[PDB]
Amino acid sequence: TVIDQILNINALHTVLRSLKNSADSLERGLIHAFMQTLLRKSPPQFIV
Amino acid sequence: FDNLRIYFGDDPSRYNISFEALLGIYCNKIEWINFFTTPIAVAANVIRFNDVSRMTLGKVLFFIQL
Amino acid sequence: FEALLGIYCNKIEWINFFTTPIAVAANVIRFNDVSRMTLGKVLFFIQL
Repeated sequence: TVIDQILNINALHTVLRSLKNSADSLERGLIHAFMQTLLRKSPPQFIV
Repeated sequence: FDNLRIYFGDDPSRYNISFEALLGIYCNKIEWINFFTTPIAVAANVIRFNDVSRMTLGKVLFFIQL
Repeated sequence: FEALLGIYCNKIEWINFFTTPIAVAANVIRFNDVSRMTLGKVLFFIQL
């Protein structure tokens, strides 16, 4: 029909797009948590 | 239905359109009054003529048998 | 009924972990039961 097709297609694209955005945020969370761990580990240069 | 597929275009990503809300007002065909259809036109005899301004009509006189 | 259209944008830039040079500090290995891991430890045997 009319409008229902396009609301269906946009709902499918909303689900797929939000999954892609969440996967990107998991990758950047890996970046940030690894950087967090390095900053917890590293003593400063004058001490070393 | 590619005539109807204006929406979401020709690109898999970065270009899809939707709508939040909608709105509708139409406009009507107004009512219908033709002269010879309406019943006032019985009282009138209507003569088509080309130039009432250009020739002058008076003394329309009627000859009556009694 | 005519619609009040809106348009989405789907370009979210894609960060692979191994593209960025944080992964030369990193060394990442999948292991599907790290949620069940209580304590991981390594053991070093130094002799002088």
